[PDB]
Amino acid sequence: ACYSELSVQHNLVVQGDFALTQTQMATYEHNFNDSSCVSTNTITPMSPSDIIVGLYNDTIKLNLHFEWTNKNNITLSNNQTSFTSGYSVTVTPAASNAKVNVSAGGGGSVMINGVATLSSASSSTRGSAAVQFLLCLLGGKSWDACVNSYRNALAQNAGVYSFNLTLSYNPIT
Repeated sequence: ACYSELSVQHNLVVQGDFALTQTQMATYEHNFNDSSCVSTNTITPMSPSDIIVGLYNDTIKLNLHFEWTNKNNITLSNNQTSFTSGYSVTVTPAASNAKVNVSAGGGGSVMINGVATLSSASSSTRGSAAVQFLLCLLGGKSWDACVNSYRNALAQNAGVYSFNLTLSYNPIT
């Protein structure tokens, strides 16, 4: 069993020449150490979802695509507490008629909680939490409310290990 809810924060700054290049990528990793992990445990990476981000009263819309660096489960031997996980994010211009998942309001930076999540939770818990998360987003609830319910469900009897991402863009003018 594992019991920690751990998170890490990474700051992505979209560079000015994104106007020309229309692409940017970053691969973030983090060493999680859950000192509460006892016995043997399996940490499973949860399937991510693309995120449409809106900046400057939603006049700039960015597509964020996430991918696990390694899609395999992490097997923690007896009382092994430490593991390293990571993901890649690719930023590109959104399809214009895309619906914004997260908005900076009138500014150019947003916090995006839980862009990528691992959990020690059971197959049954993971399956239902992942379905309810997908249905949460389709129903029109806010990204944060959906992520919060997803974390709460995974963490019931397990550990949750989450990546948060701040995205900032100050285009050249």
